[PDB]
Amino acid sequence: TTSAGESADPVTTTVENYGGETQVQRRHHTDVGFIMDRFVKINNTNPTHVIDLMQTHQHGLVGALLRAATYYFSDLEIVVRHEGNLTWVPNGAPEAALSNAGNPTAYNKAPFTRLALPYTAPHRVLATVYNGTSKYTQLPASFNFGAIRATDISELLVRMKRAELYCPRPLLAVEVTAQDRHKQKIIAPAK
Amino acid sequence: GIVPVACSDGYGGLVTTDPKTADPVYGKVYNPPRTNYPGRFTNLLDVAEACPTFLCFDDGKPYVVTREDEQRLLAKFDVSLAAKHMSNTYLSGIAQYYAQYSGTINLHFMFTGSTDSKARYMVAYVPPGVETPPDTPERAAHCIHAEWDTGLNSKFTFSIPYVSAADYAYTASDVAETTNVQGWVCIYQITHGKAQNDTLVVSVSAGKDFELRLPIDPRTQ
Amino acid sequence: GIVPVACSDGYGGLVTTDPKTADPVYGKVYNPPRTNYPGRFTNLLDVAEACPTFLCFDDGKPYVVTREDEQRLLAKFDVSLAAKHMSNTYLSGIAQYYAQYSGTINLHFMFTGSTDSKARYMVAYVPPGVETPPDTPERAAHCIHAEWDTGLNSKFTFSIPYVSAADYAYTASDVAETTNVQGWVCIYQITHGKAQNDTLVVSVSAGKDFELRLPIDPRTQ
Amino acid sequence: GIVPVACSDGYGGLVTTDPKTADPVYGKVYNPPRTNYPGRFTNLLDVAEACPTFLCFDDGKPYVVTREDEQRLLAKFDVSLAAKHMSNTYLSGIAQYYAQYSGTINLHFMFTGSTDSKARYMVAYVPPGVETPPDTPERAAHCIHAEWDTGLNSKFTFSIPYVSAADYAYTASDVAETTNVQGWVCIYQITHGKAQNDTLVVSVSAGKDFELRLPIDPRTQ
Amino acid sequence: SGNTGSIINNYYMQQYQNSMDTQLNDWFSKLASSAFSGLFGALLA
Amino acid sequence: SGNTGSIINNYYMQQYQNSMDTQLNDWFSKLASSAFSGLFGALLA
Amino acid sequence: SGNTGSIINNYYMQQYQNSMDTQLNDWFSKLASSAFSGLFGALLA
Repeated sequence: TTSAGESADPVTTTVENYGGETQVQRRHHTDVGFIMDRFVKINNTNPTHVIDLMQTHQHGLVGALLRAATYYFSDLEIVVRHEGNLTWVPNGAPEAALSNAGNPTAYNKAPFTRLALPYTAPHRVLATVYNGTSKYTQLPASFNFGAIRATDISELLVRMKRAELYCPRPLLAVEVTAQDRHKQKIIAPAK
Repeated sequence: GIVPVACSDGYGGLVTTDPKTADPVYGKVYNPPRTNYPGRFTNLLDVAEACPTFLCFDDGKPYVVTREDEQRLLAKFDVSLAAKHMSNTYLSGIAQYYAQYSGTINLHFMFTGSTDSKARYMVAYVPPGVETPPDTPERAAHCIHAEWDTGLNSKFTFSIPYVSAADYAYTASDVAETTNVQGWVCIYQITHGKAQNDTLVVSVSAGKDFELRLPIDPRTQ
Repeated sequence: GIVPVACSDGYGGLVTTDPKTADPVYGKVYNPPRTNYPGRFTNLLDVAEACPTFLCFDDGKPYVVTREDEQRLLAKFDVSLAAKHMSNTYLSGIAQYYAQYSGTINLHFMFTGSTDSKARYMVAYVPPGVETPPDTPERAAHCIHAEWDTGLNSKFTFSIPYVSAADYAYTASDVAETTNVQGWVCIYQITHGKAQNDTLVVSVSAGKDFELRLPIDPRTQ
Repeated sequence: GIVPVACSDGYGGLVTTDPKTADPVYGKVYNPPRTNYPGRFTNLLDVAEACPTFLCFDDGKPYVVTREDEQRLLAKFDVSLAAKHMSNTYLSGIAQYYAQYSGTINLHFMFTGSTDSKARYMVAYVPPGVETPPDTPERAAHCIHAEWDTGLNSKFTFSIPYVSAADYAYTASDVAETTNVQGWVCIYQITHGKAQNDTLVVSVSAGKDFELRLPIDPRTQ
Repeated sequence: SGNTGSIINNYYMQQYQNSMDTQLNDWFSKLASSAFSGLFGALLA
Repeated sequence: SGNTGSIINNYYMQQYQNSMDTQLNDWFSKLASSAFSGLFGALLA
Repeated sequence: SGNTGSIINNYYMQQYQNSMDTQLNDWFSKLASSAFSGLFGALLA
């Protein structure tokens, strides 16, 4: 296969160029709505928290995959381990509103509290990188899914449902220092 | 009389990838419209197929320069999505989060020389089983190889095949064992005419039947 | 053999806005009849649409008086359901319990002068982006404005539009940041004839497509 | 109102052979193809029927040698899948993991002599009830027996029947009680001609209607 | 049926879950829906 | 379906309960079922 | 319906389980599916 490289058009040459044969492929595991739908921990936990999907670690599966798309949209599911009652407020409620029971308040059960939250932001799609400011780095204050408050949150896990991603961005892997390739332990039967 | 049940043991605990859904608390929310929003992708491998990305040769340059020597081995890298030359590509960026792979991997070579310089290159796929990779085209010509000249069309696409015993192969070099389970690839330079400094840019992308299988996340936090 | 179940973890706890219903204890109660009881409303926004309510200008008067000056800016207030001029209206009374809004807001100006006095007023909607709001009609005439005279029909209705980037907008000024995200509204007085003390009453109500979205309660107890 | 249940007592605990299945955690995994893989078996008893295996006579030899004597009892072993002569066979290897059995058991006798030697053998199935097993063919000839010569076809198959009171019988000798509940089997040598050292190999396999019933595992770990 | 999100019918009958109304009209919707709109007088568009 | 005694279908789909086989033969039954039987030669019953 | 393996329909309605989209297109699939393939120029097989 030969082409004009500077045209930047895609070229996908297969094996049949030299006698081979392309086989069937099944790409379920690299689907967006599937690969993004699993719980990931949030390591910024406080008495009060603003659920922002950009607090996920920039190297975990869901986190680092989310940082590889410019725009995204998804409903949420949270798992909180708290002491006391858990109060939630949507995107835009004053902070004081986190202190009343009229808002969605879950009374604690023994193990933990597992809730499902809808997408409440006013923007049609959120963003992971924002070029500019919003006052008359950091994203604007309106890129979040609400806020939760309890006496003390111990663990918070988030899950993106119905994920939709737009406009991909560079995604990196761990650099190899001096080796010819990266070498690490792989699970192997004992003895 | 009421329905008797048996609360089983071992069931119910939270599995962070369970396939069931929670209980709602807040209903009747309508989203703003996003019909026909531009630039959506639904499968990572489509993005990896449509957008090639550069490799990382010595000193972190994506190009190999024509060499004046009697040794005409431009470069050599393992066929492993963890290799050192592929450490910056998007393809490896995805594959680091998956356990096994299968399929062909495309390499795109683009010449960047001036109009008054010519060259003729050759790429060969050396499968595993040889102790020392070949160092000259007369010897590596027996593998599966391809040759190309430089002219009007400046690009060339070579499909590194998937030839291995097990139908799927790992995406991480196991241990201090050497001699990668999948063979190397050697890009040679047959000859050149009046191309002293002009380069060759190399990029890599997915194939028509590439596939990643099992999701993990090995990156330490 | 009996039906095995798996008592899940994290489910079941009381969510004060859960969509399920309890278990009864006391049955067969018949209520007294209330067919066609007068004065029922089923949506707060219908009430807000059908009944205008007054604003709160300086010193807590719902009217602006004609001024004898060379400055002809009668009043100016932010388009925000938390503004100081709207602190007493029913519309803000509802909107304080909701997170976001969208739609047009109607203003009703009613003249209360004697038959022997005339005036000609103008209202303009200054969108955000200007540092200092205009102080004269020659300058604010470039916005979306409306002018009206005084005669037999003494009322005038102006529909403050919803023009903003995000499809929904907050109902609370965020922080000590100034220059409200939605623009101001300026009610000017072009000229007047023999109306020294006679007033103009201003009221505000909902529009044909106003909508409040997310319920909260921020009032401290 | 929600469905009331009654969490029963005594139900739910894990029974290591329960017939119900767990909850998945990891989905959408496709296996590599193994259509028409060679050498599959689906029932242990088919394997035991199609492949005879040798017994273990004195000193651990699978053959009985022709003896020069006036006593012509070559061998004698109990019909019990735990017997000493059957300790190495595949059939007993299966039956040690089962509680009861029923059906016929086939014995295959193969002559291994030179062309210039002849012999004539007899096998008889002595049921239980006799105090001392017979020691001569004139006496054991009254049981169910079979005789065979040596010629072109060198094999002979004898189907030890299942004749017992209870429809099923144990596969383990109970206690220090002797005189096995199922009778013995005696392989005699009627006469021989010029076969001084030549042997007879004996093997055993399952029958057309053999059946094992209840799974256990008595092997101590 | 405001703020109820169960697909299955209630387990208890309509007589026990809540009270039952007897017999023998939404006003403000009628008021706000008949609101005058458009313009008044002449028009020079 | 060896050692499964639930009448109702599984609650989770066939894709999540177990792996799914792909394509592109019981030997020992064929061997043991074609075993020679009866007698050989002549017979005087 | 990515990563959901329940056979029965959800117990809560579509209005309460998640948000509801409103209206008034997969690009990269269209890009990668129209990728040039085969060869260019002549061929001597």
